[PDB]
Amino acid sequence: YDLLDCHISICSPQVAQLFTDNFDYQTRDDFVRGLLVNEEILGNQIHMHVTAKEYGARVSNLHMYSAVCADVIRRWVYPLTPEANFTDSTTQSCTHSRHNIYRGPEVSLGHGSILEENVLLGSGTVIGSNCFITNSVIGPGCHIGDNVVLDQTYLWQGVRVAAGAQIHQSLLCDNAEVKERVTLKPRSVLTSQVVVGPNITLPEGSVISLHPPDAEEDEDDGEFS
Amino acid sequence: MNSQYMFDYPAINILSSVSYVAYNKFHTHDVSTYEHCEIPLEKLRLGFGRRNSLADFYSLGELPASWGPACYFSSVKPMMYTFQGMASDLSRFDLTPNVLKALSWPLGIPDCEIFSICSDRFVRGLQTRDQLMSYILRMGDSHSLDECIVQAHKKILQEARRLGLSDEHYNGYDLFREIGSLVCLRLINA
Amino acid sequence: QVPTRKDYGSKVSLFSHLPQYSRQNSLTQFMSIPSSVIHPAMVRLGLQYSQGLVSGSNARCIALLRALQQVIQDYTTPPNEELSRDLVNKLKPYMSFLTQCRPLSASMHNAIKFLNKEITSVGSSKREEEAKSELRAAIDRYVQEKIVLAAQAISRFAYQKISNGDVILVYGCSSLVSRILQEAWTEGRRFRVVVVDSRPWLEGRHTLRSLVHAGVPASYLLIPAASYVLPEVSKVLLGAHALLANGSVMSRVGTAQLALVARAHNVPVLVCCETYKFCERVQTDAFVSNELDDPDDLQCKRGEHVALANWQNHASLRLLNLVYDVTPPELVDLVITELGMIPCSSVPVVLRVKSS
Amino acid sequence: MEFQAVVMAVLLPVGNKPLIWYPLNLLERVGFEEVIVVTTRDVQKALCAEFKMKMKPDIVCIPDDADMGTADSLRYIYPKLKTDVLVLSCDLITDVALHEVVDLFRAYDASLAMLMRKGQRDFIGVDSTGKRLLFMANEADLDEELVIKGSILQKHPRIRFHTGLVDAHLYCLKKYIVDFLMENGSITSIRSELIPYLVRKQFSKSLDIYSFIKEANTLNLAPYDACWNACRGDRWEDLSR
Amino acid sequence: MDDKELIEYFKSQMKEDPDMASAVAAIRTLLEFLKRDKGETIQGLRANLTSAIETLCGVDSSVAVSSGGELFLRFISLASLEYSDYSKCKKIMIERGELFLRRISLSRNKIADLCHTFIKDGATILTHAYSRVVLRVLEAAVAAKKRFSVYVTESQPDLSGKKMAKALCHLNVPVTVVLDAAVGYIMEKADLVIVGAEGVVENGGIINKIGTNQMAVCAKAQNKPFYVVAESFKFVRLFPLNQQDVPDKFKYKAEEHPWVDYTAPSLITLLFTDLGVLTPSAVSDELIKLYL
Repeated sequence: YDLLDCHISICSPQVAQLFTDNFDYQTRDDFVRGLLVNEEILGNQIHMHVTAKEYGARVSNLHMYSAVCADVIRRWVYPLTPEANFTDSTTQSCTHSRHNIYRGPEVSLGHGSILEENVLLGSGTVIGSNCFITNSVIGPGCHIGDNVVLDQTYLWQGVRVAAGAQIHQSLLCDNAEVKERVTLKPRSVLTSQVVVGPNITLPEGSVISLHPPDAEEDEDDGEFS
Repeated sequence: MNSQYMFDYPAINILSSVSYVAYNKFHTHDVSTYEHCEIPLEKLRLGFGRRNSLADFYSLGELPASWGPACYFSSVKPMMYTFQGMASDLSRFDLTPNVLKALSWPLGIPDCEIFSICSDRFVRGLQTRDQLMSYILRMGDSHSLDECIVQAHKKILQEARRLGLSDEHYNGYDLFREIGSLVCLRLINA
Repeated sequence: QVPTRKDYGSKVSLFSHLPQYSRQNSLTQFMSIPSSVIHPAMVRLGLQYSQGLVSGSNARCIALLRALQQVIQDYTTPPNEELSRDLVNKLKPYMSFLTQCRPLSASMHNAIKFLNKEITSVGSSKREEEAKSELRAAIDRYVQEKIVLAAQAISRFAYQKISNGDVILVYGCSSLVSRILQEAWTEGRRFRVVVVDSRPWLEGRHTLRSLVHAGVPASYLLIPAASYVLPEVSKVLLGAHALLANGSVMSRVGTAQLALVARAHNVPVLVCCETYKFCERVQTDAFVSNELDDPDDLQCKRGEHVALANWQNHASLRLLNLVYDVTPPELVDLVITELGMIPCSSVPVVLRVKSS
Repeated sequence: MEFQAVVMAVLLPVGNKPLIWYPLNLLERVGFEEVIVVTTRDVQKALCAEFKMKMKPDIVCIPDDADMGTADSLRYIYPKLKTDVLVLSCDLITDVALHEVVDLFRAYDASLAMLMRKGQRDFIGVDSTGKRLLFMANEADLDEELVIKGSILQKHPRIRFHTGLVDAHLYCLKKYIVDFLMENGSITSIRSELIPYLVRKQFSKSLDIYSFIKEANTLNLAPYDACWNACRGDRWEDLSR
Repeated sequence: MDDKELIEYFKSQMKEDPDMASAVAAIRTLLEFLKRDKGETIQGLRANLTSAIETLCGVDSSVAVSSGGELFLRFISLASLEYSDYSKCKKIMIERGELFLRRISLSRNKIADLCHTFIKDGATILTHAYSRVVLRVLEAAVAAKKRFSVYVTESQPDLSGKKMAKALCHLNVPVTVVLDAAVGYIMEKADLVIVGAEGVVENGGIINKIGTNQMAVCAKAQNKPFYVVAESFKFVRLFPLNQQDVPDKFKYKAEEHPWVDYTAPSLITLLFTDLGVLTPSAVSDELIKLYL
């Protein structure tokens, strides 16, 4: 029970043949269970390889996404590192400092702001005054106001945040915007340019988007309808 | 360790009476003095300064080393309590409608020990300490003397708010004077 | 009588005089199951020592005192004999066997000396049950005042030094340090903690499990990287296994390294220890008096090969597993005891005042 | 004194030398000056008289009733119990250094220590270190699926299972186990119900159970084939003794 | 008796005898206040005494005042230890206070009659600021007909060094005033550096004038002897870990200009108190013995 499914498999063309014969099979788990219930006919023993010195995971939801981001920022998947720039792109050039403070080019940290630990800043970002950012990731080209508190959040490219906001454990998709005197509860989600109106505090489970039905709430200038 | 040295230890037995015993050695916690009574600050912390409004101290988790008439340099900025005359006059009464429920407070069962305490013929010597702490021990709901002091002051402040007595006039410099004044005003109110 | 544990593996020439046993070799293989030497309060404690079930010095002292309480309770006087001397003469083999299982520490030495003094102080006219009850009561009072109240007083003292927004460095699994930090965090102090661990015991993880369970922000790293983290460290706090009359500190192997590098980085050093742990004996190095654990713990599996697998087949090769070392007094700035906050040079003074 | 050797018999002095002599000798191989044996009464409550013709160091014999299991025998013999016990069986031919098993009872202060051997129907499951058993069941009470609780896997995420292992019916047991046996008459046999009850009760100041695995010898089982194998191996076993 | 009257009593006691130490005047003020209190309970004594202690500490932020107050309160506890009755207690308080005052009065001469034996003829003396104890021991050394050179720093915040230079020229002693930044340049020509102490911390380090620490470090670099003189009542149960750890109530009120520095015992050769010549461990021993 101590294993973790890395979703990595070594397969033989026999796997393809079994899939093209057994029509009902749809996923890997279905194939494994069907082979393990159809034992005597086409025995086809399945083998396992367990590793304990290297990292491997498969993101499938926001929980796994946050866990994997935290592990990656903390150099758990070395040599893969935000400052390693394994994809040779100019934007993702980074410098590594104490407490895993990753800084890109042209960050322009504001006076009085504090980067505590495990923080990555995209290139072109702007940070206000007396900001407190911890265990978070800020995409390139963002803009943050003064006295903003960010904890375990994730901001993609182009996100704009007004001064005085408090953000914890939420996710803000690209080109999103937040107005003043707004507090986000943990596990909140902002998607695809949704702007949250001033003077509102969203509840714990708060997923919003432009599309009306799927998102729990849809809006562009507020949270009350 | 000069702050930790205490002469008399108020042993606690649990209506909710204390007993002072000869314990002349350095204590494990800071000890404050009020009306010659020693309170071990096991739950609180020693505080300095001559700031008035004793509530200003335990609001920060602190308690003054010494205060009250027993201290010539009391750190609570003493005041007058110009309501004790009727308390002294009624002190000669006994435990005997609306009057009974008026003095049912503080314990909830009517009593008259406070007026004996607040009597004119009350010299606050050594022998007078014990019951006072026991009295305070009956006030609060705790097992530490400092916590009982804090809870009693909370009760005093909230009843003063209830009857509108301008708490800036009630700094808690003398607790028994506050108790007597409030009880007398409640009796005269009805 | 009890046999002698066989030394396992060759030893370094400089450490030829010290014993070195193996965890696989247990002395109980040559002893009766219904223990006939004396009642088996011996064997339980001896096995838990040899197999390393209990590691903390305070834990070792408490376990030894509980076992010896059982010894006293089960003990009965022989006819035509005096308890005050027969008890000690019978107890000496317990100490011999326990030393055979694993060498004793300063705390247990002090406990044995204190209990021997208590037994000697017992008169020859008092009755058996009264003597046993008073011995048990004395053991209980010793445990209380020398561990629990001492720890509480030391925590109260240490609460003063711990300032807001600072970084405190600890080392190894020490109950006193963990309790001090937990109580300090309870009183509203806000700070970080940096944990330094060392092979092969890796017991530092223990205190890490405590720190997260107390909600204290923490960091973890091995000993060699300490020189990398000290510049951002504001205070170093170390538990001690013993204090000597010369002011030196006998502790786990890495303590002296941390003290030296902290001095080289201009960082104050704190040593927290209880008065009962003070030992009158003195030494200037870790060679004269130490303990060599099982060298087989040094083997590690890197990749798919263990380099030290067949180390016995190389005649020239030698392995040492030190468990103790001596920190010189001049690198120590504090000793925090129930008596207060003292310098190292004042260690003998305590030994003078507590002796009478 | 804290171990009181106890011998169960519900046997027959078959073989070159009496069967009951073989385990009892082991007791005198390591101390155990005194030993308690319980005989059968369904056939005749006088086998103790026949056994009294041996030459062991010291023997104590106690008769029983006609129908009484091992747990029932312990229930009868409890008034003679004052400390931890070491229950054995007459049918057991082994050369085990007993000091290993009691070590599990000694070092870890376990509530139960047992001896288990690689046989050459009942499933057992120990942890990775192979000392503390965590699960045990029999196919009699299992229909088709073997059930494991979530909590045990939370505390122990790696369980090693053994199937063909054979018990030696040797157990170091604590006194409060005997007291609990006193408290409840629903228990009739140790192996059948008592041990699995404790194993399950380990997971509701807790219960520690340990088993030592051996690779040398089994007990002379009820089948005559086991008796023949024991007779064949007895010469080699007694060559050292 | 009121706090104001205490303040003028303390100030008058200071002004009448400029040679009196601050702690001596504070102890005299405390004894006089105890003499006229009309209290009845020992606890009432303790509360009033400690409150007056903070009052005087506010009046004068010197470490000596706080040390004297702590010593006074410990003396109160010691006197009350074995006197259940209060009147006998009070009389013993008064008589032991008289003895204590006369002994601390003679303490300076006791230190002088012992310290002067270390002044080698023809040697060089280095001193930091205007300390009365070092002046007294230099007077004693001169009385023994010894010849020596003296260098004194200027103590930039308040030029007490020039005042000491004047007081030494009054005794016909070769003295030279040197800048506070030239100590190293002078450290080569020195033979032994004697300095007074504002206060003594647990392990033997000294609380003193702000420039002391650098001089001690430089002297240790050149391996020159470094002697510190102080009285018994200047002992205190404080223990800084570095210069930052010193309480702010002693640094200031006596950009940023602290009046106080701490010197570690490792840079101190010997201490000269009325008890005798002491190693730094002896101070910790005395403090431990005093508090049980």
